[PDB]
Amino acid sequence: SGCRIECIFFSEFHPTLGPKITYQVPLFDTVQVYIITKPELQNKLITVTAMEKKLIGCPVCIEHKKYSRNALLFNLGFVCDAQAKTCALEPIVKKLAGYLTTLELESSFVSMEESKQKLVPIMTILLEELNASGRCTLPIDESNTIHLKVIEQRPDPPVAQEYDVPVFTKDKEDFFNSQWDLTTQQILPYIDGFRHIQKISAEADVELNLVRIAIQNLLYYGVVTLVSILQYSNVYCPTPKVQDLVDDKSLQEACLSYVTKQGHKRASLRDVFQLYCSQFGLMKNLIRRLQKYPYTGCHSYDEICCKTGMSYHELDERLEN
Amino acid sequence: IVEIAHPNDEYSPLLLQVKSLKEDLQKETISVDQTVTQVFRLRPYQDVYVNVVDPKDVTLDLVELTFKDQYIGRGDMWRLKKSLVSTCAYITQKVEFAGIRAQAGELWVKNEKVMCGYISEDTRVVFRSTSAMVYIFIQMSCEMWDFDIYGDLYFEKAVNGFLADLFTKWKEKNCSHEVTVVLFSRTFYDAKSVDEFPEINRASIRQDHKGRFYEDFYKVVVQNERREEWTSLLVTIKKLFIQYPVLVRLEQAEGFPQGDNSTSAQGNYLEAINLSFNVFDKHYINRNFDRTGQMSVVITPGVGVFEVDRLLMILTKQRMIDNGIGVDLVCMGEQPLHAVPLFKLHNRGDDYNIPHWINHSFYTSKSQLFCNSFTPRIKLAGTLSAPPVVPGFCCTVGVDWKSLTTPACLPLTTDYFPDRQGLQNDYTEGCYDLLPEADAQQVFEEFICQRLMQGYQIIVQPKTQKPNPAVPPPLSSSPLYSRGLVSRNRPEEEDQYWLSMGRTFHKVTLKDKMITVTRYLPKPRADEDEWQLLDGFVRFVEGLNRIRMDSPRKDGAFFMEFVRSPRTASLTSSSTLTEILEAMKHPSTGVQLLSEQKGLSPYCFISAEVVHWLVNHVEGIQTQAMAIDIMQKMLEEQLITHASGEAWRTFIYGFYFYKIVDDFASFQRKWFEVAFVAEELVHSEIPAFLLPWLVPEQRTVTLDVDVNNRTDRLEWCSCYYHGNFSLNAAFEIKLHWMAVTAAVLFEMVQGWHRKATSCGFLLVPVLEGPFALPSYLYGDPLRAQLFIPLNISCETYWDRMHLFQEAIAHRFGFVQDKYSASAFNFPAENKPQYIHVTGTVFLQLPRVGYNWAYNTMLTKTWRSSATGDEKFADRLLKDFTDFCINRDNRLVTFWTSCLEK
Amino acid sequence: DNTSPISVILVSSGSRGNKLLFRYPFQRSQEHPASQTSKPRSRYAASNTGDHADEQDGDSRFSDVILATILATKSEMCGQKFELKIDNVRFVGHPTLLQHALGQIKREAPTMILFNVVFALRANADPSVINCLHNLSRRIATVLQHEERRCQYLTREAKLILALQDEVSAMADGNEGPQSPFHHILPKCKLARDLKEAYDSLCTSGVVRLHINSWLEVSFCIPPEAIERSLKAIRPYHALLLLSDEKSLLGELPIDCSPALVKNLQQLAQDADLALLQVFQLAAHLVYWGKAYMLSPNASVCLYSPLAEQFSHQFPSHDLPSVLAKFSLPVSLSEFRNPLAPAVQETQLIQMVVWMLQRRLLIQLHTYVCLMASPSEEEPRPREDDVPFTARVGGRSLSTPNALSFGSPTSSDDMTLAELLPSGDSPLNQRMTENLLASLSEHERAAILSVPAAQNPEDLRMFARLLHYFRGRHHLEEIMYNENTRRSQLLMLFDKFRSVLVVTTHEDPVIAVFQALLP
Repeated sequence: SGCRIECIFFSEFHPTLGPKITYQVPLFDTVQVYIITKPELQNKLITVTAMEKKLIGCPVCIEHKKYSRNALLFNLGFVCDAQAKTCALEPIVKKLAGYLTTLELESSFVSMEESKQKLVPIMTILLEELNASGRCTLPIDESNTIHLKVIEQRPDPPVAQEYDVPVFTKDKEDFFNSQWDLTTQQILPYIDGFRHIQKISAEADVELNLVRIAIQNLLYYGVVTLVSILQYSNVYCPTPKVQDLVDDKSLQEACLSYVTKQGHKRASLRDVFQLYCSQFGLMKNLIRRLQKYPYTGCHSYDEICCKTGMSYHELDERLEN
Repeated sequence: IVEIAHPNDEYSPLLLQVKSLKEDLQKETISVDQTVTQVFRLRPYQDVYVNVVDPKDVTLDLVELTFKDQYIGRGDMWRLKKSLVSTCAYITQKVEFAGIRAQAGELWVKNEKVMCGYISEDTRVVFRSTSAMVYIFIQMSCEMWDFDIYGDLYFEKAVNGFLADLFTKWKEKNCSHEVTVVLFSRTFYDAKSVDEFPEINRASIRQDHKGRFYEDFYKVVVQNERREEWTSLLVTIKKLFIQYPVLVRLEQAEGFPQGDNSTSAQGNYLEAINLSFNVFDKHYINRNFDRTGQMSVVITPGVGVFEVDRLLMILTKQRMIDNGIGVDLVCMGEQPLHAVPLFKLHNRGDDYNIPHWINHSFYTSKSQLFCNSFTPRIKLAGTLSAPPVVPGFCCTVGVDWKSLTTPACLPLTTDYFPDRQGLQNDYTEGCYDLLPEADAQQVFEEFICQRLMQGYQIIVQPKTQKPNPAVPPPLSSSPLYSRGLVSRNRPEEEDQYWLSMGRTFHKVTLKDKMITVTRYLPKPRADEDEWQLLDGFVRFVEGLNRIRMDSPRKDGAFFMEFVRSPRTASLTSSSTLTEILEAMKHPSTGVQLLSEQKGLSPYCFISAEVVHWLVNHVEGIQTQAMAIDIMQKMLEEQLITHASGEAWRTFIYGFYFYKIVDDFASFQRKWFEVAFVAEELVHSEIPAFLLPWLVPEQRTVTLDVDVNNRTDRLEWCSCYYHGNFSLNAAFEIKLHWMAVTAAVLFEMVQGWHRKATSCGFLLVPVLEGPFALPSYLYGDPLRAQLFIPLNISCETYWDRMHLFQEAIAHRFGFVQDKYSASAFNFPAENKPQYIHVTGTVFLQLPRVGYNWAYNTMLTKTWRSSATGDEKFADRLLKDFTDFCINRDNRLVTFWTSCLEK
Repeated sequence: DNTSPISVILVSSGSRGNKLLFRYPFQRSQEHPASQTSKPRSRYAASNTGDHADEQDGDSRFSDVILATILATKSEMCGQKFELKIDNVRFVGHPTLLQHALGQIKREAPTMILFNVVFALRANADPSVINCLHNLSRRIATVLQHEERRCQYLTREAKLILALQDEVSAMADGNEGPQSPFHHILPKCKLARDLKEAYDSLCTSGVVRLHINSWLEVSFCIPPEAIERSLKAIRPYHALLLLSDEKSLLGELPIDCSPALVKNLQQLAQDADLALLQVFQLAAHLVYWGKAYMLSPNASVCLYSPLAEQFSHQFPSHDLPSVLAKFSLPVSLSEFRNPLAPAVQETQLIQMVVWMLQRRLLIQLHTYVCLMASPSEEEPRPREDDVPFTARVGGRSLSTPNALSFGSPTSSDDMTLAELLPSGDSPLNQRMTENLLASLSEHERAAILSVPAAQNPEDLRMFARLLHYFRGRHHLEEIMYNENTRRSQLLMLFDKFRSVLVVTTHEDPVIAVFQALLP
């Protein structure tokens, strides 16, 4: 799950019959919570999100104001626990504030208590459906069907160079062919081809900064970079094996268990480890091709994934070299 | 000619003006009093000994101005420039030439925006309107219902954000427009079911085996209306977006449906731009008096990719080079990494295509977080070949707000080279010598003879909008149709076109054509004015130039005595056959006879006044025989072959002479309008909104339309006025012209209305769309044809039921809103059409009932306590539906009050 | 960026009655800036008995932030306060009070306050940076009985923030015995990134607060033979001085630390290099192999049963000290822990025995880098000659692209250009000689301490650029740069290409390059 919520509440600085009134859907935010957060809920700085700490976690809050005759000022609040990430709720709260604002501006909704009473099962449905699938398609009025979706907000990307080699970790067939951008459809038949100035001028026929920012967005979703597979060692060969030369190094560095100079001892030290903890492919000249030119099933996933479900070996070669 | 500037020391601004020939400084002034309240205050006297005289050989290469609530033509822009050759230009200047107006703005010189400067003969000009006509379309695809970046939906992003921002900027800059808002989409598998046959097209790839049956759905909101304080349209569009997919889904064919296609799966985009062109091409048929600019905004939530057939693409190219209207924006955000307006050739490596004739822009909301990805994703459960899409520099493109809030008129004077010699084949020249003869219209013979206004060479319009089936979801136009096959046939092959004309005195013009660029050549009236006007009505269509107690006005007297004929409605020994002495001594008392003087009419007396006199003194229906006895000697008109003049309520305008004149054919782009005259009663118009709740046919007058003393040109309009009697029926005047300045004809019609309201009865311009579909010479693709069934629930009986249709028509007359039979002027008058009194409502009378539509040509003026206020038209709609469908006892009492007699 | 734009103090409801801002314009304890001057309460302020600031710069809304946090700061209960307000602002303040009715659990007037010192950033910090600002404000607001108006320690930390991006460390870094890395990894978050309290609680093993700080003191108001055995090779007596200066006196440390601090010149040069930019090497074993004298049967048992269950009974059940007992128990302990450090610690003759038996039987060797010791610590494994050395992370200047003769890009023997015995891995003195030749004396250590910005070019290649730009096949290019060192034309032929760095190319310059090479 993205984030964990537990309680939603409504509040208002209402006139002299009740100074600060609330509606609640459940934590039970008692007298202490409302005393300890009551100065927060009145400000000339409005239509702005603010979240604060508290004993039970973090409340998030937003306000707005209308009906200056016997002035109207109220507040939505949304309270969760602190010690997690809890940073994917904020445009949803600002969007609900916009929903309530436009609903009041064109229907004159909350001028009477009965509308606010009708507004309570709305809170129940939203409090359940945010935790259900994070999306809400609920018609509250004849002119407002509220639409809500939770974004996981995958974090910040690195910088991509152009001497790089990318590998798509997942498989290609998990997606619609019709549903990509067209530059990505012009590159995606050739991704497992290794280096980048090969791939652009070999099939992409695109511009360098364009494909560099496009692959940076791919890294922002689902691809992992590494360095090229120019054959440095040659004497790694003479221990017998089954087909762990071209694919294995890209896989192992995508699993991030070497230093960059794979050299002439790293691979054999890891190879004998994999061997006991279990003709030519033209072994010279993959590099004269390195410019623009005008078991029986393949085994580089099976044993490594059957390991990778565990973690003792991931200790044993995550303190690698 | 001398040139002054006048700031002081240390200042920020610079102020410069001109007047005539300071050399010795002694006689001078501040040239403008209220330039104080224009710009900057100090006391306006003659002497401060500050003011520096300047040579100022420094120019201002581009100037701009705006118009507000006014119609002109670009020939009037040309003469504005010609009177604007050698003069000053300060910011926010109101200026006037020849009766018409302008307000200055946006004057650049090469890097900088300069507040005050001078313009002479080699700059360039840009004319923009804030009084224009805007057609905004909203595409709806399968991605309007999808979430996006920052967490939002494309619908409320697009509508709420973009339309709210644009309407706030319109309200700030205080413009005025005629809007149309069309919502549209497509559906798939609408194959076969009766009453829904005429609406299906077939998508068809010429080798890969896919051809399916599809349809495009339209729905208009507010049709053609100017109104202040918009943005309630946002609320209506929200409600229609909620009720929209059932309005798409549970209709015509409940087999297997698939609505709301993607933009890249299929698409009806370019077709909608094509029908916007097939509205704007017939803009000349009901010309406005206050609106100039034309703007087609298409909003897509797509990406910039569309796929389309080559044929209609080439067709839209050859139609868009004519006039430039189309502007696209995408409310998706996320500008993608390729040449972003582009087309896949949906033909009959796939073939790629880019347009250069379209202004793209992209929206972005107000939220600021960084790595905005340029990609979608969806999880599954389970012989040139020189352009690709990429190598262009598509970095960042904004909104271009100035090209959105001030629509610009067409380019006047652009750059291309002549057609010297060699391969260029066809040539035609015309020399035109006229004669001293003034017993004006002779320019029309060379006008028809030279080009015939793209006469035999054509502009190519094979878009045949024949069918429109509509649904009774809400009152405006909801058609859902197929737009007819393209009747394409290709024009001219392997040939250019060049013309020339000449007046052998001093004037030559040269004329290149695949686009109409002109090369003018210069060396009782003066011939250069006729030459300039000839260049003007070569421009009018398409005109790219190359660069380096009375008042005896004619119609008004007949109009005011025609007013007098209902103003009073609501002797010696007699029977003597001589009657000569009264026939010349009417004026003994104060008898109104205009027997003094006028041009072309020395001895003025009209026969209706004579009938007034000898019905005050002699009897009434024996009048015509003794009037024949009078007419056997004396005369008023030319030669009789008629009755004794014409006795009661009969209509003769000016121009006594027509016998002892050339015409306008219907295929050389005539500007024409229609005005109608209707009878009002105001003491029921107040309870209309108040608390009570429930002998040839034509005659053609080539009027010289001026109340001024110009000595500039000649300027005339051909009225075709129809009328004969007008007891209580409507009275129509066709207005045709292809001639000189518009706003003077506007103020003549303004004087006609302002004389029609007080001292008489009422005048309103009427849209000449009768109840007529597209694929006509008239017609619009946005007219709903609102049917209303006449429920009943009880020889030659069809005439009888037509009569009682007329009887309930004029009874609906009698309640609040009277009727008039608009027996229109082009012949044979197919179905009875009725205009209602002083309002915006029209009927025709043909299974069950009869059909109804609107006037859009009212435009917040033409106003007394009668007109306007669109809710009145809605009230008449609901009132006739209540009086029509056998409601509670109303048609019951109608049957009793009919059968009582 | 790990910055902090705003530090600030305010006033609404200070717990007092006289000599302050309540009735006159602003004035407080030992300070009178009366009659509503330019309001010193925020960061950028030159301070004296009279003080003046600027109020100009916050990139956003300004005074609504100030005049809202005046009361958004305050509460009744004490503790932490984190406030992520909108899109790009986080407020970080953990204040307290001290009000008492003469109970004492100096002072001049009852100048008591619900004080509100707080400093912020924008939305993109790091978690240890967050908790370090937490304990930073915590050590700021202890008691502060230098009871004045003095905000210069606040500006001292403010300039510490803007000037420095990695705050506290040491010139004096020490050792690593057998237990200190996991001894360090027990707390890992106590106080202020501090090797000082780290060594103190390691050595004397008692939590005493001779109050350790960054630069400014705040207030609330044995000779060991294991350690000296781990530091008879490297640097004992500065650490003994540190022991004396944390068991005797406080407030006088950095003026007493830094003044106390062919073969020998390269030795101190490479030890300064290891004090800055060089990494270590170690090794270990594993006893794991599983498929279908003492080679087979114990391995078969290992295939069906973990060894410490079965075989650890038989070595006391038959009373056997020998080579096979050394096969059993120290192999078991080194497999429990896996550096070579216990194999060099626990030795009688085991030193030449562990690698002997390790290469004897078919338990698998591996060589690798020191056990989890990040460069956020001092050092592993004090210096002896029996061990190799490399370097991995450190940024560096350029050798090939700007047309030089002694070419050194990054390849095997990374800088690829008793008589130098002790290290089998030569890139240590490759990197040092490629910094500077070892005959220069002051410039040697000056370049060791001025490779910050590295003689003022800065990095643009790590050898992939060559084959990236042009038609350089790898063995062809080693054919070039194993003999490019001897005439300028052999380097010039591939480095002349500023005539295509006028660029106008947009695909590749390779055709003009291989044409214009040869004659």
